[PDB]
Amino acid sequence: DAVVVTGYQTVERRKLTAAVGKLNISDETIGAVKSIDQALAGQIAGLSVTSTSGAPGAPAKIRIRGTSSLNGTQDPLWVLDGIPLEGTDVPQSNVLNDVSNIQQSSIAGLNPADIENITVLKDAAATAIYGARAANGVIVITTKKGKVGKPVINFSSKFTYMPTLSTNRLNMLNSQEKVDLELELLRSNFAYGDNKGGVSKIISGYGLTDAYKKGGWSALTPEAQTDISRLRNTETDWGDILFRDAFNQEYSLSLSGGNERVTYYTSIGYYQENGNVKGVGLDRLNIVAKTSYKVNRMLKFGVSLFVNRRNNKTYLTDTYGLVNPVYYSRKANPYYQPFDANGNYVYDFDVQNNSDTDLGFNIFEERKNTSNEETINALSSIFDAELRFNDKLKFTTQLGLQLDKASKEQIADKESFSMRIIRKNSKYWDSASQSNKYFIPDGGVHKAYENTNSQITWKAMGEYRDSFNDIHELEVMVGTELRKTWYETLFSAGYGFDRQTLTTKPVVFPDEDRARQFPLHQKTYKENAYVSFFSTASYSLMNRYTFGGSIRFDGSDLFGVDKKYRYLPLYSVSGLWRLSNEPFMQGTRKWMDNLAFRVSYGIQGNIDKNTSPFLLGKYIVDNILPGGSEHMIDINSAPNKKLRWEKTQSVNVGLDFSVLNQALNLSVDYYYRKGTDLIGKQMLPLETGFVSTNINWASMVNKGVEVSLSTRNVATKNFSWYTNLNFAYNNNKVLREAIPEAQTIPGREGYPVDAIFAIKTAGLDEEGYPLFYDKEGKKVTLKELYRLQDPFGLGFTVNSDVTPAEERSFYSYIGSQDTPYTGGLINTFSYKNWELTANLSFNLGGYVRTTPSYNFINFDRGQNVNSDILDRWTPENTDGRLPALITSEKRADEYYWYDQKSEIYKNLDIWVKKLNYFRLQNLRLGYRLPEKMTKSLGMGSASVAIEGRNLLVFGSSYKNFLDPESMYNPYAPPIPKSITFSLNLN
Amino acid sequence: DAVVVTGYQTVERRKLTAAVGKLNISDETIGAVKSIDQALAGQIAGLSVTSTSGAPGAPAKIRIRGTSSLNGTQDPLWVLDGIPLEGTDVPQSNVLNDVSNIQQSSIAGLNPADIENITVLKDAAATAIYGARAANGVIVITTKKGKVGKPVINFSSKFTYMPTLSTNRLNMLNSQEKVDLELELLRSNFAYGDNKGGVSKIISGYGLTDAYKKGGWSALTPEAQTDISRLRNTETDWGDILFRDAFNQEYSLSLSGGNERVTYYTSIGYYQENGNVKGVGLDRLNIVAKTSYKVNRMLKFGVSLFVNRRNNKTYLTDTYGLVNPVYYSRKANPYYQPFDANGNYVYDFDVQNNSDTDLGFNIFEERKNTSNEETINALSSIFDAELRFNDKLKFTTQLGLQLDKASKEQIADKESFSMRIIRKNSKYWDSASQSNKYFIPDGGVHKAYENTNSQITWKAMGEYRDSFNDIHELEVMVGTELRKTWYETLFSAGYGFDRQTLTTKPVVFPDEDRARQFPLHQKTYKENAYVSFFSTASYSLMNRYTFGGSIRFDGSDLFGVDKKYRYLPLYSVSGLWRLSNEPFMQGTRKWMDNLAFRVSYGIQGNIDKNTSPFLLGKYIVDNILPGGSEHMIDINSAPNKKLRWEKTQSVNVGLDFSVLNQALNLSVDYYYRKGTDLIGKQMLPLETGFVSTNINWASMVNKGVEVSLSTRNVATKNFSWYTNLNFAYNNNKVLREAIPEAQTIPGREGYPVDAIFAIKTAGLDEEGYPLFYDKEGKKVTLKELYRLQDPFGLGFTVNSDVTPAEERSFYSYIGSQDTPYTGGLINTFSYKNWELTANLSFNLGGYVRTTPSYNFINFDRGQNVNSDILDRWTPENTDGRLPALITSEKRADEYYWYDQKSEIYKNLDIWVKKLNYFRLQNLRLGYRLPEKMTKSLGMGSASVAIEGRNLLVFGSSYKNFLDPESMYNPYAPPIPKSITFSLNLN
Amino acid sequence: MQVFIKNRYGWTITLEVSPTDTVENVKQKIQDKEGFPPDKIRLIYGGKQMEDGRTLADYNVQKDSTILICIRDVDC
Repeated sequence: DAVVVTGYQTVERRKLTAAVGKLNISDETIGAVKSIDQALAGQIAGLSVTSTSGAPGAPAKIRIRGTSSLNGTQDPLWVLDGIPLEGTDVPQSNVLNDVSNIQQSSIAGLNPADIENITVLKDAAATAIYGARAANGVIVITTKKGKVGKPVINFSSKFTYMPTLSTNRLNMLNSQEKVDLELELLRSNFAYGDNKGGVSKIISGYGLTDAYKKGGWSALTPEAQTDISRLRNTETDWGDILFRDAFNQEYSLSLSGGNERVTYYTSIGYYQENGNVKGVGLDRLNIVAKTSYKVNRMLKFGVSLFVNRRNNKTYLTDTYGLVNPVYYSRKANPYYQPFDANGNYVYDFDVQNNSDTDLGFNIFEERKNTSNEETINALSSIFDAELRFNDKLKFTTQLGLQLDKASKEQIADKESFSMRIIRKNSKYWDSASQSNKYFIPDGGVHKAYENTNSQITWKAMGEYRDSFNDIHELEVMVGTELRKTWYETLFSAGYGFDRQTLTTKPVVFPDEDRARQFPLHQKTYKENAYVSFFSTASYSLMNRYTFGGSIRFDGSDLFGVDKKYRYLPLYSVSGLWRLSNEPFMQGTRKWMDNLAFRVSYGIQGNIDKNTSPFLLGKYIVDNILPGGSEHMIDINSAPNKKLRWEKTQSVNVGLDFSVLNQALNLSVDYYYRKGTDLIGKQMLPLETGFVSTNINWASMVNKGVEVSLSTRNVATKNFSWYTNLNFAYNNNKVLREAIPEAQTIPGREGYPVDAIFAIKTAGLDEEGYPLFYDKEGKKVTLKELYRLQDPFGLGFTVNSDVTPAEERSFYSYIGSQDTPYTGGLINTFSYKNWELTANLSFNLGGYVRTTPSYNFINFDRGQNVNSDILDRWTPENTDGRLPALITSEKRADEYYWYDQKSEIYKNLDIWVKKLNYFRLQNLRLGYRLPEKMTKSLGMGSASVAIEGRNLLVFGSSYKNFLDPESMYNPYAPPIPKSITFSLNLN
Repeated sequence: DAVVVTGYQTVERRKLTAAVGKLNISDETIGAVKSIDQALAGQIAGLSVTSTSGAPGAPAKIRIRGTSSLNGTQDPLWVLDGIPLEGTDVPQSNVLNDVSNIQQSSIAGLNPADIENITVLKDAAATAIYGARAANGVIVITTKKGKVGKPVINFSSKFTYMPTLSTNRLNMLNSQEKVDLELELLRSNFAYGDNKGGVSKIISGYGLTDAYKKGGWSALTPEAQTDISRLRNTETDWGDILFRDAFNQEYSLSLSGGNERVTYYTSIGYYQENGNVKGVGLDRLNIVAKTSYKVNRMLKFGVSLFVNRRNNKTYLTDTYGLVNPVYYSRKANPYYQPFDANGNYVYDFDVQNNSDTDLGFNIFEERKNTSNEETINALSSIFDAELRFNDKLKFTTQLGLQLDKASKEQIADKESFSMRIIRKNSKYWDSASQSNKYFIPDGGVHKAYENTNSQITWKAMGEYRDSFNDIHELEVMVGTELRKTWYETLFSAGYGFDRQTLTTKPVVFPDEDRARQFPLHQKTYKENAYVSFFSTASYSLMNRYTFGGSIRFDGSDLFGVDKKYRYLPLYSVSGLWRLSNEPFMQGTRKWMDNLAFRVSYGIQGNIDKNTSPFLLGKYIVDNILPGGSEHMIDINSAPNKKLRWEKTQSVNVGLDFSVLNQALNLSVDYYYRKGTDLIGKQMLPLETGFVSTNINWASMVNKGVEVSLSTRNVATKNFSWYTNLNFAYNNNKVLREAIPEAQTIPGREGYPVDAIFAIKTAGLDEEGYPLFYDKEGKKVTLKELYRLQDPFGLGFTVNSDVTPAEERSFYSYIGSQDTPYTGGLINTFSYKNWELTANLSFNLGGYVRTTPSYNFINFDRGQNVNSDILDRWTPENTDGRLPALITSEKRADEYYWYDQKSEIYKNLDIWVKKLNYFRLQNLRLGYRLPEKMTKSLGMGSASVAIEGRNLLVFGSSYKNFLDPESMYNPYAPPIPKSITFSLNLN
Repeated sequence: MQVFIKNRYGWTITLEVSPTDTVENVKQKIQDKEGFPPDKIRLIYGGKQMEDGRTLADYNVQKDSTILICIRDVDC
């Protein structure tokens, strides 16, 4: 439009000196999304949106101009109606199974049907007014408002069909080749687990496990052959047992309006979204109530209330995801039928990644006996008052209260695998009985989580706007902001739980460590306060030269009390020059509407909220003389009085260029943002009192180009065609970071945050082992590469003189997990009443380290495996490209070096694959009913639409995986395709 | 007031055949209260409001036309804009130390400034539309809404001063006479508490215990004499280090308005209130957002949203109130100073109601080491839709969502009396070492409570209103209602808790029995659903004869499945005859404008939510045969397929009489309500399989009269005087009830539900023992009354042949706890811009069993006493009227009969006091600023007011107590006095 | 729900018991509180010695009620 909302001011486009990306929100633009963090994929240049999981409610990882921190906050800041939101951060862990239980951001509570615009502030000139919350970018949510006039009511109803998850892309073995592989492994000497499997049990139950190894198929009795044939002929569809098609619903009723003194808006919205995995679902019901009154010609008071309630139902899994249905679709044996002839349960004892079959797993039994249900109650209230003291001087105050309360309840009955693992992990050595017992009572477990995230914000800013001599314009704002946040969590667990009786049983922990291993009651409390004083100035001359600036002094309890760093400015200096308005360039005005050059410089800031400036210690009992119990304190973390925000120096050079009556618009931005004082672990000098600690010392850099081109290809009375191309390249690079001396993989210094270092392989030798490269470029083995020595000759007694600093030279840099080139292409056609929008997105130039399809030392034959195990090296198939299943018979030294260092096989370059995928994010065809037909129905307007989401994904090949965004984490569902039919009435 | 709202429909006053009490909520009527339940005291006839406690947020016990149930619901039903409210039930118990930790009703979450009027439905004609929730009466809350016109902006600010609590009414002994009493007891041979008290400890510390007992004052060494004299001259103020004066502050901003199609209302309020006890406080933030849109000339859709957040902070006490500061001011020694010369803590070891000195208590240590906090987040959304199908036909639908989440956190540090008493209570007998140990660890305790109360209501009704021949008027409504309620509670306790470190310690319970008195994880879930179909009819003829009727079929999962009781109707019939409209009365219209006689009959019901219609059992592992271990179920609660609502058949006759143009309004109402099928424990025949069960058998009756007089005494251009007198007499009588055969207290049959039975005493005999009356009326002792026999002669081996049936004849009926005579008198004066409002409320006819000032056997002299112990009988003071402190040496059998039967002394008639009090509930003087000054300030209106709450209470004597309502429970603070200054701006 | 236990010398303690608790359980709670073998404890309420198999509700043990305790071979 003609104005930009930055969360503090409203800046005219002709006086905009900053990089700002706008996105108008409607059905014709973003589609039928249910969360607004998922509608930004490919719509704004420089804003890269990636999906962490495919389950409903899963937060999206968003990066604006790349990663701006190492160990601090990396997610953007979401501002709702001028009040920043809390709980929007995406929790990032190591365990791949944590995506099963990832918490939803508060952004999932805001209905996209109640939002008009999304404004993304990208550079220093736009973000520096946010102080120490600006290094990661800011996304400003402008919610819909009542329009002065007759009341307007909207009733949108969307019905979505989600197709079933097809595992044909998983490339898994059926019963035939699985049984053949098991038989060939039983013949061979590969005996890591030979009790596991289906063929192994059948053969060994008749005492033929030794006869088969010597004679083969003929050495088996027909009693043992008919069973194996039955195994071969038994086929089970695990994409039908585990996955489902879904019918999702969504309804929204929005009534608004206003008159010369009061503008009102009300909205209700309820949606039900199912997951592709059976038993997974998510409901959201929300209410929005806005009303703004004009008390006098000066005073104006408004109240906005957003109330939200979400309900999530999902499956219970272990800590390490042996149960996870998405991953269990890769482990379930093709010939294993969950039910027997009489309908009784049949248990899967091969579910553990260890060589122990005692805990059985049945998917139906777990679904019946387990539950993971969460309920989220959220509230956001904004009271904004404004006093127009003068035509030029205005004052504004704003109070924002946010409260999110999540109550989680995980129940696992006694007859379920999730309880079996708990009881097994409760194994302890009874000293008085010389045996092993279990201290967890016989019964179910009920775990309860209560998380509360509160925030109160108060802003007060005074704005002055004056114009002198009709060529000078001055805009000055001064304001302050107090913001306090609380995060309180409670966890409670009760063992021996009975689902109906609601009764638990006492637990007797042998030690305190075992009591910490099974916590029964945990409390967590975090509280922070922030005081900020900010100001902004802008001077426009002759409608041609705009000079802008901002400053912000931030203080918090998360910073040190040193007077040297206590209140240091976070500023920005900007500049705009409209070349099109120049008298010497007025000749080229019959075809050029705009040419503006804008530059910006400034310092942003980041807060690492997991670091404290206080002396965190622990109480111990000890003494310095015989007798007496002195209570001593051992320092856990060093007190850092110079703790402060992570500085980021940004330089942005922009260019706007519009021609032929908005026929062609171009916005180019080149940015260079160098980050310093990033909070990270440094190896301190020994005179500091500590070997190492977390201080402000690291460094970083991002730099690249954002290109946003919008075109009106066809402009005809009936047919119109528009194109919107957004492109962004980011060159991330870590400049100064520290790694442990014991670390053997190279550090990221000089490479992106998600750098992938892999051991380049030249193939296989004549015995199927991987072949490596030495410094001279010749093919060597592991024994030559690591210089393995075995003096004792026992095999498992190998050692190497290769230092970690030298082992870091074996790895080579492949790429980065985060794709440098991101963006999208949106094509809009309008033919009479028909409107077709095709939004496609691209993330090109990435790499992903995939889990090996099989382990060549630890291959578990009791679980299914990908179809590339058949392309491994075999004595009967010497043309295989993947490593053979090795044993300790041939080369004990190399085998045991591979065994005791599991990262060599995982870090081979053959498991790292390219990541270049284009995705058809949206394809929506809508029809607007003729005006006469709507008038006959009494509606101001009406419309229908058929929409396809995630229908097409192409680009680089993603073999053995269901999605290119699902190549890293096997425990997260893929992004589901959907077909939505929507009806809108007025 | 031409209409009456009943929560389902609007009834014209000229067609109102029911008993309805309406109170217009305003500053000039209710004053500056903060909860509606506290504003109804004396303002409605037949509605009795009693303060359960004086603490902030304490719910008020409300009774409409007496108590309508024995063991079921006894509180009225609150209706907010047609949607009934949940959580408005007062859970009272016999525990005197339970009101300190009392649940807050959801009514406390509604701002009285957002409420237009309160409608109380009293008889069957008004309540029978509520079905099985009508036996206790209904209170209908109508909230404010926007009036069509310019926005109305009302800002209110109230500043309240609460005077400090003065213990001068407690009449406690000071240091001098308490030390005198302790010395007197040490001289005597009083058996109880010889080790307690400062004098006894000082004297025994020097070893002069027997020396003192033999020689008096002169037998003590100078050091002991100086110590005791120091004790006498030491004075401690326990009313200023336990209580305080407070400055509370309330703010409210109500913005409203509307126009020809949309009407809007908004309000934000915030109050902070402090208790008279130090460290007790309660704040509330309330938001209201309502908007009603007129979609068409037929459809009309409205959304109301009430959001509430309350925060309560208070003290942690023992389960039986050994710490309570309100009771401690009644218990702390006058010469005990909690701080010594060095500022260290001095512990009071006499806080236990035992002979034990083990546990010490310091009030400052408890205050800084313990905390009891709570946060309540409440939400109430009401979506209503109306469709005007025809000029006579209308269809209304309504959906109400209510959600109340209360999170309580009780923390007790290691060095506090709460943790000390918990650890002491955790003492067990370890048989391995044959010694007494403690299983609760060393540290604090953190207890977390999370109670969620949710409700969904959906009503759908249709009204048809027609007029025939201009003299017949018919109104027929038919509708249905589906309601569902959930109540979930979670409790989690952690021992060994460190407040700073948030770390707990494991607990090893000796067995499962000791794990239930110290629970670590408890979960409760209760879900109920109700389906109701209702209808009303009304027929008005010649504008003088109105006939009304109401039917309601109610069903729930709390009722039995039996078909004969499945859906019985809850109905009502009613008739109104307006004599003033009769032609033969046409000559009396010059001085009378209303004479109406109304008659009503009906059947109401009540729901008991504790009883269940299901067989409730428990699991045991007993055996029938050797080696035949089995899992079998023991029945705990018998199934009752005939469970049903408690019937209450009611008749009512009322009279309305208005004369001299609303100069004199009189409303008389006589009612008789006989409730049968009440749920209670009946001693069943043994042929039913059970000795006793809770079934629908009991019965009671409430009969009485209500009078509402409203006069306009003076009507002048300047001066005006209005008077409003409400009176209500109620007679309660339990007609059928079962008492245990071993109970010695008389049953309540033929007496109110709360009868007080006391043993009448004739005074004291020559030895100070109380004297009793036998059947013949001659003064006898306890030996003659109980026919005590001592066969062994040991003194404590006393037995009596008096059967419990004979023992019940010793007691006599005194009165009832609730006063039969209730009401109030409100006088409103207006002179120029000045207004005054004097609201008085009387409760007459009650009795209360006060706790005895001292026990003649169990007198603890380590704690302070009333001044009436000096009125006891002693050898020197033979004229005392209170019983002497008796010993076992003089009459062993009587002493050891009074000992093991401690109810005889407590149930004497000398501890029962009358209850007849008039309380000045409100004295408000207002002043409306002149229009000229307000216009000069740019305001439509402005007003100030000075308000006095509970400034004066008189009536029957309440000696040794702080308030006539504090004569029963000594653990609850009295109703505080308040002086409020209110400023209102428009 | 608590009760008081008094000896013949006036020394009292407070025991938190349940109405559905057998007198043997009450004596075990007494042993837990103070060191006293349950087989050597006589409990008197209403003048009648309490049986080791009967519950407290049968004797009508109300709230805040006093029970005399006397140890065998000690004083009774």
